[PDB]
Amino acid sequence: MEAVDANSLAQAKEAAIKELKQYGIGDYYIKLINNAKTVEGVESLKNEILKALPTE
Repeated sequence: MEAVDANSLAQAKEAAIKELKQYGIGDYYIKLINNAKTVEGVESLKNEILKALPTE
């Protein structure tokens, strides 16, 4: 209730998950996102998982 931090935060993820669905990645990462408290890491979270999807 500061201004619009929660609104923009929900988008970084809400929007970051859309890519996970459009990409085909696992829902694990779509969820692991919503678990975040901030946002800067939320968006980079999935985009980072994509930077190295085929990992060990």
